Amino acid sequence: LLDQTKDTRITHLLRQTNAFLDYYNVAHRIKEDIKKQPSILVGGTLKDYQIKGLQWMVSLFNNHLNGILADEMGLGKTIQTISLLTYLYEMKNIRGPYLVIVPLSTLSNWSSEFAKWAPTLRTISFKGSPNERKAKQAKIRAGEFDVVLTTFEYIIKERALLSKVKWVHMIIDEGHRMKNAQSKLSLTLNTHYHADYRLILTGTPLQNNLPELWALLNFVLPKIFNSVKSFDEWFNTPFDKIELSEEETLLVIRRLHKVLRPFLLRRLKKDVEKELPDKVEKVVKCKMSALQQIMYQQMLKYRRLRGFNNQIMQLKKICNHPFVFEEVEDQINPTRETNDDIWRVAGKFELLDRILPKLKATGHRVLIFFQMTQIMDIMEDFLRYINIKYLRLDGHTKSDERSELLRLFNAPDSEYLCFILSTRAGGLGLNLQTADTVIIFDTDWNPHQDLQAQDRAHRIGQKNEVRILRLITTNSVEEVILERAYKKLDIDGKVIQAGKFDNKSTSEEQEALLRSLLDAEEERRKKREELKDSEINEILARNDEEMAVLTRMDEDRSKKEEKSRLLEKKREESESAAVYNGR
Amino acid sequence: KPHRYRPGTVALREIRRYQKSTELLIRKLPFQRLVREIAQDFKTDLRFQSSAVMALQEASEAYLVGLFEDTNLCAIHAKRVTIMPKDIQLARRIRGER
Amino acid sequence: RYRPGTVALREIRRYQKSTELLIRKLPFQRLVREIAQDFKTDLRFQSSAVMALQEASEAYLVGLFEDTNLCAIHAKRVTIMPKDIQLARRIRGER
Amino acid sequence: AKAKTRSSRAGLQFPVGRVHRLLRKGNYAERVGAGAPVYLAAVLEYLTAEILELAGNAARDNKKTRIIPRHLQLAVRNDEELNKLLGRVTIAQGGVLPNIQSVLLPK
Amino acid sequence: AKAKTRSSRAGLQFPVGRVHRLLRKGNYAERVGAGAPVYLAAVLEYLTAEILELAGNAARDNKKTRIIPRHLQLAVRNDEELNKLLGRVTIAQGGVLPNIQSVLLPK
Amino acid sequence: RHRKVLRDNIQGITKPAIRRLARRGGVKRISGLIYEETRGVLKVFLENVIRDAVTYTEHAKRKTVTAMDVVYALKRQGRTLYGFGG
Amino acid sequence: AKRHRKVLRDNIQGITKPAIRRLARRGGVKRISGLIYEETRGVLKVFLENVIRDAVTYTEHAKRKTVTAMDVVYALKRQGRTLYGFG
Amino acid sequence: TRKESYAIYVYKVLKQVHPDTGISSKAMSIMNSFVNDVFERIAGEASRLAHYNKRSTITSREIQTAVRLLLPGELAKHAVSEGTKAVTKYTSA
Amino acid sequence: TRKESYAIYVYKVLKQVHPDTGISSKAMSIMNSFVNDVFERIAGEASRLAHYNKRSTITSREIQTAVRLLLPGELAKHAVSEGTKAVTKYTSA
DNA sequence: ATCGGATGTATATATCTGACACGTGCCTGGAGACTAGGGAGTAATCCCCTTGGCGGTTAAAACGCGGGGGACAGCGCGTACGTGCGTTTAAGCGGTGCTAGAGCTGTCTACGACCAATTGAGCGGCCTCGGCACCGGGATTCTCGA
DNA sequence: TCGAGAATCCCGGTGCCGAGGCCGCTCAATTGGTCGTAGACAGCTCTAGCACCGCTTAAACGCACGTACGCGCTGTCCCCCGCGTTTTAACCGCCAAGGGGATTACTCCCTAGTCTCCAGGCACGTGTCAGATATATACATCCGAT
Repeated sequence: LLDQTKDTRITHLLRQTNAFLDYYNVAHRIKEDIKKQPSILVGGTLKDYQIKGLQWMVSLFNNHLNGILADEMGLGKTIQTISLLTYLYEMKNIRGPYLVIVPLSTLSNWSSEFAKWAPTLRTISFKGSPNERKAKQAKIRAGEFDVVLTTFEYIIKERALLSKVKWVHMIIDEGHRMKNAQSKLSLTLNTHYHADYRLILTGTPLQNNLPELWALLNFVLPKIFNSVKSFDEWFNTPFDKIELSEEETLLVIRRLHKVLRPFLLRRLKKDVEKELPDKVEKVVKCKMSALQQIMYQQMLKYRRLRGFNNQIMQLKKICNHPFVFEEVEDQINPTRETNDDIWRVAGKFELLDRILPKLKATGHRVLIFFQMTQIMDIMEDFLRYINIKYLRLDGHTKSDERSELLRLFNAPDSEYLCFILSTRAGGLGLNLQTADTVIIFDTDWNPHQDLQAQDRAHRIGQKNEVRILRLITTNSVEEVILERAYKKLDIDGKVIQAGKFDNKSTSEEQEALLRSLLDAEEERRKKREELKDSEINEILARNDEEMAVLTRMDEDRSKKEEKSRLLEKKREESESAAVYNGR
Repeated sequence: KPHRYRPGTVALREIRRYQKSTELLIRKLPFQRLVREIAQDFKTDLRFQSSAVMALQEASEAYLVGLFEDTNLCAIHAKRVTIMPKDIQLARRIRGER
Repeated sequence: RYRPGTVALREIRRYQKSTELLIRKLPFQRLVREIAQDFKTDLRFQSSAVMALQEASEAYLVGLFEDTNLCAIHAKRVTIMPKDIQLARRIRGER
Repeated sequence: AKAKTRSSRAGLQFPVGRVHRLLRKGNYAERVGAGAPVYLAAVLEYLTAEILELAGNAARDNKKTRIIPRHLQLAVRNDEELNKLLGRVTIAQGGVLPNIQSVLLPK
Repeated sequence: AKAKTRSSRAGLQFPVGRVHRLLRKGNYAERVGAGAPVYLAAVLEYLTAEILELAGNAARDNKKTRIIPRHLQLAVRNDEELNKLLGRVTIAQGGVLPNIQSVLLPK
Repeated sequence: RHRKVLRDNIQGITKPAIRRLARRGGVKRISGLIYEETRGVLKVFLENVIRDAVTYTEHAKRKTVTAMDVVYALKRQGRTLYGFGG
Repeated sequence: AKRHRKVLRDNIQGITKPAIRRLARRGGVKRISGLIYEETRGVLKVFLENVIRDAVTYTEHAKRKTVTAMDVVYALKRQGRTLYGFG
Repeated sequence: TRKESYAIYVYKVLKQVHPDTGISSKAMSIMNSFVNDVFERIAGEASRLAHYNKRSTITSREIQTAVRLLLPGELAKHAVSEGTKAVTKYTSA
Repeated sequence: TRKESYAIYVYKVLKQVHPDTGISSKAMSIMNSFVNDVFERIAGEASRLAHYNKRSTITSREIQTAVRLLLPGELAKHAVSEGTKAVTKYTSA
């Protein structure tokens, strides 16, 4: 059936693609396959799957094919790229002027890799005020160079000057920022014109929404935007799932990745380098105060009675933590100083009262991630309220403050268990293994976020266990979204499960992915389906010692028994503070 | 020896500049945050097309320009080359805002 | 003889304390008609209407004084001077 | 049928009939909803009540059983709100509020 | 029958039809005499001619084939009559006429 | 048998009168030059009023100028008086 | 301390001393006394305070949460400040 | 020939305010001019609204809006209060 | 949905004045607002007259009167001249 | 601060006069009773733009800090100006006649309203390409110490 | 004062985008009927401006004259501008759904509108007290003199 439509597109529209100068047969036709590492390769050696996918892309562009790479971080995609380019100058002898573009964050280290590898051939970078620019602008206007490296800023700016010159190959990095259609990169390339070849990268490919595949892929070939509008029909319907997108798109869509097997490489560190010790994964529940519920119920009304722009405002603030507008506390406590009821108000707090102490008693270092970093504000002083050793960082902490603080908490002896973060902003790329423990107050709100929140710790070199620790309160929207993007947690592993056979490029993969898949959904509908911290005490053992001594933390809070758990009423501020929340 | 122009020479040279130039001279945001901040006080939570706000920034900036030039006259008529609040509140006092 | 200006004040009390139009009827009129000559000749004027004009005028002046008064005050001079007037009108924009 | 005036039915002193009539002749909208004339008429009545009370008080200041325009000028110019309202209009036989600039007062 | 536009029949650029229409909707009088709309439309046309000519000249001052509001502000504020007319209204993107008080000029 | 072109009732406007005015206006002591200036302004003001009230009677096509046309003219400039109707 | 941010910049500080200065300059005051800045703010305030209300007023009867450039246009007009360029 | 005014009404209002007080004719006249003035402003404004929101009719509502425009502070407050309340009581019948 | 304006007319007038000159959009907008302004004033005034002299209709005559009001000096002179003359020529047919 | 006065200003005692308030009569103008109608209501979709944090970039705000000159007050003369005081015209009055001109009224007639049928000017959208922004190199001029 | 310092401009060559020019297609302009009528108008009745004289006293005028406010120069000192320095936040590219505003569609409750008629109110008289106004006086506010 529709596989034959696929085939037609394959042969003919491929012919048109190569004019623009399965697929697997016809896409791989042009034969250059080299398992060597090239000559000038210096200062380290591949993990030679790197040779394999290397060679794969080699054939791509020898097949006259651009590419898109899904590879996991820590595999030195950097090198792979580099050595590739070196090869182009090198055995290909092409010496083509090649554009490389990265986020400003890492460009330092990328330069560093030119150092460790190919000072043998030039680079050109850009940053640092007009002067350096106009200088090296003369350099490229001089035309002499080997590599030209930059970030997106001066792409925007000098892009006219850049576009002046013709181009052979063109590299694009963190290419999932191409995620968005009108993110100016693409169209500014239309004006900027183009290089005969191109490449896109991603650490993690993105939402199964999949314009994700489109903007990228369409941008790889004209065939891909027109055909992938016919696949605007197809993928508009890409997901009666068992009647369409489950039983069938095994065939249809999992064979659309079988379509994309010539078009993609992905790899798995813990399959190859396989140094991940473990991560042990949990989510739990909490109560929310009568304010945070009963009033929040009345403040559901107040969501419609600001109290407005509900989701991020109402739902997430209140359903997270209190006095976001502070009349809560102040009206209640004018002294505004830390006190009892800060632990009481949102169950996450009193929880922290029930866990963080044991963390200390178990001495295990914690990194956490947040949104609207203001919540973490409470955290500081909440911690102060016991006076606990901690650090904090947010998206607003400055660059070298960041690098510094990294080193600081990274002190092997650092008295800080708690170094607390903003998810995407503070996180960026990092590996901090001086912390053995991870905790989460918030949704994924797309997975890759808290996937970073996973990949800070147990990325290569953290061999201690990993408790993945989530707070979703009973009868809350974080439940809702939780299983929304957590659907995506079965959705990512699903079409991206197709990515998970195509990674290795072999079908036996997808054959494990059969019940990986269907078993996953089994779990998903086990969700068709209130915690006393006793049980938690019994789940927190990374050894049985932890059990004993923490149960004796409960000797302590046992015999000295600690007030009500939640804020539960007061009642004058019910009506009055209700109407002041009724705005 | 350093190069410093006689006092006020700068000021004049600007006045040439500004009179010779069109655009709104007040930063967009602060003006806005102010505006919304004000509108809070009547009925909350009101979307504002950028255009409308632009208009307000017109009416304001122009309005000021007037108020200066007059208050300028006032101080002149006091034989003082620098304005002082009494001069303002005088000027508004004549336009009757007071 | 009373000290200078004492008279002036005592009047200002008087006038503020009293209603009526302070400008002689006729001269005002002869002026008015004299003016209207210049547009279309020969126009009967009910006394009433003219009365109105004398209102609008006299009041109008009273305003213009009090302001010009302020102006000179702000110049720290207790006696008005033409520059002060033309200043005041200049602010009301008549100029 | 038994007729009676709406103003009576509003218990108010302004003939909403007359008012409404004026409205239509006024070419304001091609049509008139029956609430407007009432509402307005009342408004007027309130206003008049205000100004009257204030002035008449001012008459009592001299204890003059009858009110004169002088009174009107005085009361109106005294109030902040009204004098704000009427500042662009003159009262006939106005006079001006007792007013003195400090600097001109002797020691 | 052969129709043609009155504005053509006036040899003028403003659609007296449209004008008249606006008039009636404007609730001005219950009725409209046919001379008014013509007469007015012409008036407008004259006005526009004035302001345009003056401004466009001011553009030629910098020899700018296109007219910008700055020009408008300049020309209008320059003329006595117009600036008298429009003094109560601001032009967008106005700027202000080159203006200096004598006393502030150096020797 | 009378049309008599009048002469300088502006000069007819008496110094003492203007004085009285400023007195009600509150001014205490007065410069000489003021008289001429004030007279002139008073004039031009009048001109702007009369021209329009006339204009009314013009279109009214009548020999006489009501208090009304005065009033309409005044408001029509933005100055309003009460008590005379309208 | 930190978590309590209640200590913060008042606005109308958002109107910048240099800006105000610049406008006085385009209007042509050459030497400026300091205090004017202060007072200047106050004046501007009243302005908005009168206008925006009335502007909202029309959006008031609009029964539509948004205030477009109209209510500006009009309300200004109802001050006799009527403006051009926007329609 | 008659020429209608509000005078008698004004008078009765005084009888509802300072019932013992007299009024000169001229005063009465002033009151009349005052009233019809205010009336002018109001009708104008309401009319304006009707035009802008493009309705063919004027109700109490528009009126109220205009009132909120013109009469500041206590005027708005007490006033609009009274207009509304009168509308109510009357419209009961 | 269309929103009508005078723009094209303005443009053609320029072609009858400085036919070689361009115009920015924003300028054009200003012109529009200007026009409908003036129009407002005029219509208001004429309407006023119709009210005072108590006629149920507006002709050119009232218009002219109002024109003589607003536009001083050369404006009145040349202008009213043009209005009249246009009325003439057209009204020939 | 008195010495004392001399005058500003409200009180005491009639009363006179004028508009103001009470009684009138009819009238047209507001109220009711009834039908009628699009103008708004009410709601349907559609969809463009609206509110939450982040990475990086610059230009401008913040601020420091001379000296220079402008407020700024002080003060010593003067001349125009406040004033009273005896001169001095004229408005104001009021009263008398004067009519032209306001003001009101029957009439009809051309003219506007209205509509129906007709349509091509104006509008919405779609290229594009010369005016224009910019520039930076270089050409001059304004400033302030000699 | 010339000088060179700093400023500004000038221009030739510099991408770029709204001004404009093009082209379908409607609805709003126009035609030609009609009818109702408002205003022209032409005729009239009587008020209110308007001229003129006698008369009155106020009020304006000239001035005679002190003097007190304006004006000009000096020394002060204080804070503003200029400029350099160093910070920080507008400012723009982004992530991340909800909604309100826009539009159009189909139903009555409201309105105007007609006619009838009964009174509420206005024009219009007429008694009658408010108070304006004139005499007769005493402490309250200036003004030398102590």
